[PDB]
Amino acid sequence: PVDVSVSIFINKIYGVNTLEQTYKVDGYIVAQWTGKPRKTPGDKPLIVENTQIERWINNGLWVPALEFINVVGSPDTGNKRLMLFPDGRVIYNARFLGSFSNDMDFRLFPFDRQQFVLELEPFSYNNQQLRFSDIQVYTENIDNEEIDEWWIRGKASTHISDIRYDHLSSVQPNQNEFSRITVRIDAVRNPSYYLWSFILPLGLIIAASWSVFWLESFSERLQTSFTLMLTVVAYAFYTSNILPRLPYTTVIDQMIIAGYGSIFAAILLIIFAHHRQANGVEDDLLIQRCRLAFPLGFLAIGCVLVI
Amino acid sequence: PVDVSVSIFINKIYGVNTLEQTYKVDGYIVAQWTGKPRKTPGDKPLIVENTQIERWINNGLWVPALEFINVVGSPDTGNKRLMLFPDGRVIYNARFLGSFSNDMDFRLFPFDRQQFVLELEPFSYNNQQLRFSDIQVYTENIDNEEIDEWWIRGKASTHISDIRYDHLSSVQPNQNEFSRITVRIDAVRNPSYYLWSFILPLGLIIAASWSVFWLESFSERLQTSFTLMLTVVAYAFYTSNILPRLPYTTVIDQMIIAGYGSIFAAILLIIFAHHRQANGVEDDLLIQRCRLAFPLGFLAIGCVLVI
Amino acid sequence: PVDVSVSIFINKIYGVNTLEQTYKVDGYIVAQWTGKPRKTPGDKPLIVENTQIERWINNGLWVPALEFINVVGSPDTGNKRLMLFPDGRVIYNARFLGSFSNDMDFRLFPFDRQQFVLELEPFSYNNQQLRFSDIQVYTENIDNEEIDEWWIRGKASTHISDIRYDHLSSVQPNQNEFSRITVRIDAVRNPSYYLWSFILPLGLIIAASWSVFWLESFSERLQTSFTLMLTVVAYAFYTSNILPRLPYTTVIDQMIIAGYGSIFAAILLIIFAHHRQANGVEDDLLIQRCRLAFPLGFLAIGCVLVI
Amino acid sequence: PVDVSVSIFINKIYGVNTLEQTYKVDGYIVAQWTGKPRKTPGDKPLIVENTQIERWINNGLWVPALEFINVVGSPDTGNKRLMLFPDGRVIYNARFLGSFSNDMDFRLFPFDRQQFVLELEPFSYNNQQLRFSDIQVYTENIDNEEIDEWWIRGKASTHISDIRYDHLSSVQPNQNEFSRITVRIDAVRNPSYYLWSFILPLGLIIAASWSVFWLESFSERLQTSFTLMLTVVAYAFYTSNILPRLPYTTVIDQMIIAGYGSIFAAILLIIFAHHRQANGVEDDLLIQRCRLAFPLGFLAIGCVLVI
Amino acid sequence: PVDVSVSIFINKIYGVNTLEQTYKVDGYIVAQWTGKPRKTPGDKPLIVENTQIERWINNGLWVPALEFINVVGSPDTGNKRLMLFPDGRVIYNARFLGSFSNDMDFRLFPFDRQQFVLELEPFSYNNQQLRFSDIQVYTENIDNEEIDEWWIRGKASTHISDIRYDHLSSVQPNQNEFSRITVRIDAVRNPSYYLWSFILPLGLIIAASWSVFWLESFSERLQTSFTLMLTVVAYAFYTSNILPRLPYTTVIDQMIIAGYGSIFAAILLIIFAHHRQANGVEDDLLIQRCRLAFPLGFLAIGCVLVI
Ligand SMILES: CCCCCCCC/C=C/CCCCCCCC(=O)O[C@H](COC(=O)CCCCCCCCCCCCCCC)COP(=O)([O-])OCC[N+](C)(C)C
Ligand SMILES: CCCCCCCC/C=C/CCCCCCCC(=O)O[C@H](COC(=O)CCCCCCCCCCCCCCC)COP(=O)([O-])OCC[N+](C)(C)C
Ligand SMILES: CCCCCCCC/C=C/CCCCCCCC(=O)O[C@H](COC(=O)CCCCCCCCCCCCCCC)COP(=O)([O-])OCC[N+](C)(C)C
Ligand SMILES: CCCCCCCC/C=C/CCCCCCCC(=O)O[C@H](COC(=O)CCCCCCCCCCCCCCC)COP(=O)([O-])OCC[N+](C)(C)C
Ligand SMILES: CCCCCCCC/C=C/CCCCCCCC(=O)O[C@H](COC(=O)CCCCCCCCCCCCCCC)COP(=O)([O-])OCC[N+](C)(C)C
Repeated sequence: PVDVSVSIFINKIYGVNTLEQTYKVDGYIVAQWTGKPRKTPGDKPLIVENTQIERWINNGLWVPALEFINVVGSPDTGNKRLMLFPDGRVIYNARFLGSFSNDMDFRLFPFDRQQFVLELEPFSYNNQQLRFSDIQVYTENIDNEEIDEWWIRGKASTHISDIRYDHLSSVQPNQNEFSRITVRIDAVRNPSYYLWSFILPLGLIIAASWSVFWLESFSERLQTSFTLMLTVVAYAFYTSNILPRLPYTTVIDQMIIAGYGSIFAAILLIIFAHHRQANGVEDDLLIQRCRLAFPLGFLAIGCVLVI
Repeated sequence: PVDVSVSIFINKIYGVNTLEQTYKVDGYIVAQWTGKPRKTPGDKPLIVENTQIERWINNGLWVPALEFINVVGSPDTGNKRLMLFPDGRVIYNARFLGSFSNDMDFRLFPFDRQQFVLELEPFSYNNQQLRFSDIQVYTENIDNEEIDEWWIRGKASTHISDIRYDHLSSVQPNQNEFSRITVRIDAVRNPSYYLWSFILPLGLIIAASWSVFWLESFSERLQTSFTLMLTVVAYAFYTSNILPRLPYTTVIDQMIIAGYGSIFAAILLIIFAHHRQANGVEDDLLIQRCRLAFPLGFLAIGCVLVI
Repeated sequence: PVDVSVSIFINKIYGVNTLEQTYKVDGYIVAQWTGKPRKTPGDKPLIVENTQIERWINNGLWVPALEFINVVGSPDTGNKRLMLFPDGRVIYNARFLGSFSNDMDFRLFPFDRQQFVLELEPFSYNNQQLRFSDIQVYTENIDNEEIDEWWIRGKASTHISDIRYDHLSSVQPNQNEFSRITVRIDAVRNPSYYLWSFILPLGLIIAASWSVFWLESFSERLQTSFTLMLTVVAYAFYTSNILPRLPYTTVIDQMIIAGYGSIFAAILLIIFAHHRQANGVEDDLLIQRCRLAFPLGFLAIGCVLVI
Repeated sequence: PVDVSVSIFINKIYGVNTLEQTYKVDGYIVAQWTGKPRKTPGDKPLIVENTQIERWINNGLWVPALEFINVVGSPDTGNKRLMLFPDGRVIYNARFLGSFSNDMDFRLFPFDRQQFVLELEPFSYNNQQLRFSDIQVYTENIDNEEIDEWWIRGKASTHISDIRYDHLSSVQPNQNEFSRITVRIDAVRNPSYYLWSFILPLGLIIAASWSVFWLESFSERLQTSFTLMLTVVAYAFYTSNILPRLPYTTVIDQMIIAGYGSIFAAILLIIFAHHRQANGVEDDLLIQRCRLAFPLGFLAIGCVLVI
Repeated sequence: PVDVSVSIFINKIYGVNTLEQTYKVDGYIVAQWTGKPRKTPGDKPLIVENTQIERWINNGLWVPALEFINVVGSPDTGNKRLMLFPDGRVIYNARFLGSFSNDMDFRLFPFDRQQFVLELEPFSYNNQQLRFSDIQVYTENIDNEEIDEWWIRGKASTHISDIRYDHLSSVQPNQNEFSRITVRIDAVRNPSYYLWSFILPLGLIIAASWSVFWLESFSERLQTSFTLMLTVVAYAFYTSNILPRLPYTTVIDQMIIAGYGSIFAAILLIIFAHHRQANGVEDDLLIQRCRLAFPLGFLAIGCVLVI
């Protein structure tokens, strides 16, 4: 088996798409193996560029096709090259921009914690013909500053395993294990924008909703509650335009439904305080002691729901 | 006729587009047939990569072109390879990302139930020259968890038939049947997001609409009803931005029109209760017993409309 | 001149873009002509695939380039093939996905009636070297059901004409007529969604606008009219987001302006009924008999504008 | 120097992008020059198609590369051909779809007046080796009707000049002038949609804003003014979604700010009329004679700002 | 080492994408080095076009591959050419359209100040085989007028350095320094649109918010404050649709939160002025002297926050 040493340079990770669960990684890949000795011009190593590589492969040079398992489509390969040494050492360096995929969980949306996975595997050669020796990952370009949307936490985590394919038992007996490289990069979201523009004014709106029981009349309370309901609907749409599409409810979504429930509970208490009459003229004040109890009860419900 | 055995691996199904009725499938395809015996280097099977295949076809190798019937455009073929055995067995493995199409019914939108169809057919050879032996479909990567937008229900369903083309009777008599493979994958939508963010607050708004007959005056009722109408219009737009474009009304759309009808019926009852006067000063209370009857009548109408 | 017989199969028509006046057609094209006799392997006809065709053209095979006149850009040609008969008959079958263009009129938007045109012409050969014999169009896949956005009315309409180009008189005297094939497919829009979600609640809002003259006071009337004006602006935006961009006003647009005019006329009548005072205290009731006349006058104006 | 005669056929101009200042032109280009005499099959001129041209250039045929100077990227070249005459006359016809760029001024947005420029230049040959003889432009397909978004005013305007490049003085002395063709097409926007849907209801809203001084009380005036402010904000967003993104304020934008200023001036006059009290109880009517003066003053300010 | 002289012509810089931190540069690149003398046809220099260059490289011509380090993907190379002199001087001219990337800071959004960076480096040759002699940058096409979105301040700034790669110490000892060219272009945003459409009406809305303490009653104050809160939410959404997506709060965002805080502080002062009662009937005027103090305090807070 040929021992291939891979090195992956990550230049930038961006373009996270929550609906399709993809992201875009840009960088280089450097594979290195040892073949037969050869005589190059002089003694210095020989360099083959982008179109010239196909000319050398047609003449019988062995260059394996390394596949990204979780890429969507095909990577946009830029420049690529081969460096052939007279010793017999071959180095294949290429640049990619792919759209990779993973199992991404956005259920805690502003306070999220994802990891970005690249999986690499030979397209055709099992580990009796090509096994990966070692893998170094250089993520020195991606940073941790407040400008960046995602905080990359620590260096990348690497792994080399042997994936077994059970459909090859009919045609390739005893040789169906393929050598796979996995690269994981942990990342934490920047929650500052979503905490200052979305979480806080919704809390202010919900807190200002509770001050309709200071109104003296009853029709004033209902008209004010319906104005607050329109405010909560407008805020729900204001958040739901500027946020990533998801098939489940995030934290912000949980708070919008809490706002709707607060408005409807306020309307129900106003009606029940109005309806407590002997025949239609007897006023009420005992139920309206919830100017300091209903906000606390709703806050306790929310604190239970957070835990 | 040459017997070709196909195997389709489905990696992910995503990107469902309701207006154009498309979806995107990513995966592999493995065709396998038996030709003439040959002498390879050694006795081990020979492998041909991506660009090298065109070199072997020019020298006379028979590789059929398998077409996806319902693909839109042309698939984005990534890596592809041929494995040639000295026995005479040929295996063609290729990776695709296509945008397929089907007859999709979204008339029950959140509680939907679709099926994803892939149809495969030789581009040029009828079943007197190429017929499909058997087909295995491996959908082991696509899952059922709550993160996933679509719940894939059970294994895929396969079929091999003979499609007859009547336009070939002029030039190819008695040979116009083509062998076609059909693959169906049933899927159910994740209705949790649409049931918590769209169905429930609309029900709360419509339920809170009925509490305008507790208001004492008449001008208060009209101003409150118009505020509720603006709330329903804002909610209609809030849903209709965040939802898939369709040429027909879904469930959520049916509920928005029910909300408009509830507002207009409330306005009509307020006017008819106001207008019941002898000359302009006689008040009314008999018609305003619909504080507990009109909500029940509207709920009965909605329950009839669901069934 | 060589007689070429074309057959066009339409698979689906979709993706209508109103601003750029384009649409997307997917399907096949089958051209068939007769050349010189040849000796094929055996007596059976020979098949040439996608890349192999370029090899046969370099050796001197005559394959004309058929151009779509109204395509925008270049079609995304998928698989293509040549079938060469020993008789001398040649059949060229290819698959396309193009973005075609036409002169489209959306001035009656929900109740629209368009036709989709494909124009085909040889790129280089005038009718003294290549004329189109006959053309069959098979639109059997596109349907009429309620799921489909567009109702295709009847079979396609075909035509073969001779287009004359006057700029070729300087370099090609007496030979400047080119043979052109035109294919027209009539289609009617699905108006159900736009009639239930856009036309009807706007009518309900405009009808509920007229019930502000039942209010007793004057400040109540002005505040209520301004609330209705905000409702009409919100509805105008709700429609104008979910509709195709156009450089002219459609029916729905005509109704939005009718709603604005109804609100402004209501405000003008409220002011003129208020202003009819001797010095500032004399009330009015004679002008306020338009609770049953102004709606009828506006409906008559709208009925005149429809006709 | 070789004299090349160009003819440009414009098929359609569409897809104007205001932010990037681009537009899309589709059409043909026909260059024609005279070379060496040759012997073709027979005496009739010979035709070379799309892929065959590269075969003739490798054998030594001189085909210059004509570049569009202001194209963004590279044009989507469709079919192309060469017609070789035995006289020695060569005609190169090709079809393009490019995304061209210009210095576009949208500061008078609905009543705009732009011109579309195509600049053509040889990529490599200066005017001592290739100079453009004459240029005809055929814009017969683009029209003036009310369906069209842009009204093309008159025939195209053409020009042939000699552009001098000062960076070539180091390596190519006395030969750095290149022959450039410029084509200008004047166009006027269709202002009907923007005048009926955007200019007029904003004028109605601003005119209805002035009728808050007919209200008797003071709190009614403030609540009504704030409702009008919300109406103007909603209208500002309704226009600003459905309009082209620009880095400066257009006419419609000028009118939105005029509406905001009218609302704020109305609020200031209501406050100043309220505040004119001896101690807090003295009413006012002298300042409230601006029910017929403040609208006229604002209209005079707007008429000054238009001029 | 071969001395290569680069010249970069910038045609336009556009398409700035704030989320992915990219921009698009269009222009030319002219590299020039000196090789071996050769015999061309005649004595005039020879020109090689777009497809012909690959033919000359296969025969052994040395053309280095110059890479853009910060490009995303691969540039859309249009026309390219080689000019070969009999002296031995080689000139490689090519046209690119790339999507470059940089570390962009939009934290002061309308009053921004960015710089656009292009980095150029040989793909394979270290500075013992290829070092960059000098670099001229011609930005004569990009301007400073008010039509342009970005004001380019002064000429471009150039630099030539030696980047050292530490991963090459294992296979290429003592030769791992690569010659890199950096080009920086400073640019200032056009703040006029954002200052007239976004900053000023928000200031008018916030200033008009302070005039709710002129209202006499208490329920009027609360209803008016909630109407103002809905106005601020609608304005927040109106700005946040028409602005670039960012992971942090800009100036406009800071002002929206200031508006929310002003509304909530106004509500708190109205409640605290209402609540100052002995048992529920004692009115208040001492706290309501903040009709001229609370606006000044909020303005002082904002002026502190600006500094
Ligand atoms: C026997 C004594 C009983 C106690 C009564 C004492 C009264 C004190 C009551 C005080 C009510 C306190 C208000 C807090 C309600 C918040 C609800 C909430 O956030 O959940 C929201 C829905 O909430 C709703 O649907 C609204 C329904 C609220 C009904 C309560 C009104 C009670 C008045 C009756 C008084 C009648 C008086 C009688 C006079 C005749 C959802 O929360 P979420 O987690 O954000 O959603 C995410 C869900 N996923 C996505 C995770 C799946
Ligand atoms: C002889 C006795 C008669 C009984 C009267 C007794 C009163 C009790 C009345 C009570 C009214 C009950 C309110 C429920 C109305 C819901 C309607 C609804 O959802 O359908 C919606 C439209 O609805 C509308 O268009 C609004 C019109 C409503 C008119 C009713 C007012 C009656 C008042 C008169 C009282 C006058 C008093 C006289 C005083 C002088 C559409 O439903 P959808 O399915 O969601 O749409 C989908 C359609 N597709 C897409 C499937 C195609
Ligand atoms: C001498 C007797 C005169 C009769 C008066 C009797 C009163 C009865 C009056 C009754 C008024 C009836 C209301 C109907 C108005 C609808 C207008 C409409 O839709 O056209 C819309 C604009 O409409 C507007 O611009 C609004 C202006 C309306 C002005 C009328 C108020 C009259 C009050 C004065 C009373 C003063 C009382 C005096 C007290 C002192 C546009 O329609 P469209 O087709 O949808 O637009 C598409 C256009 N394209 C795209 C096709 C180009
Ligand atoms: C000594 C006598 C003085 C005369 C007072 C007589 C009163 C009569 C007053 C009558 C006021 C008339 C209202 C018309 C205002 C329109 C403003 C406008 O459109 O410009 C807009 C901004 O406008 C604003 O910013 C709003 C500020 C308006 C302030 C006026 C209130 C005066 C009340 C004080 C009375 C106090 C009474 C005292 C009681 C104690 C911008 O216009 P634009 O062109 O669309 O913007 C585009 C700009 N670019 C893009 C081109 C760059
Ligand atoms: C001991 C004496 C104490 C003094 C009281 C004297 C009263 C005078 C008070 C006057 C209040 C003055 C109003 C100005 C408030 C502006 C706040 C602001 O913009 O910051 C905003 C949040 O603001 C808020 O969250 C709203 C909270 C405001 C609370 C103040 C009400 C005090 C009433 C109590 C009176 C009770 C009376 C007692 C009767 C019983 C955020 O600002 P930003 O920079 O835009 O955000 C960007 C942040 N990043 C992105 C940079 C990170």
